[PDB]
Amino acid sequence: LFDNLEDASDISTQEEALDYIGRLALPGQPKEYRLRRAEHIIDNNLLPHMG
Repeated sequence: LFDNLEDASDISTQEEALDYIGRLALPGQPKEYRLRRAEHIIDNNLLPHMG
């Protein structure tokens, strides 16, 4: 895991990853909408059988 860590965990800090997600989701500066879109997506798409 040290590998994966070294390639991405070194480049991406915290909470910015969410930005990269809502990023790919919504192309066009929406700060609010980007973050809330990504947040919406994590909860409503990722293993929704878990919550």
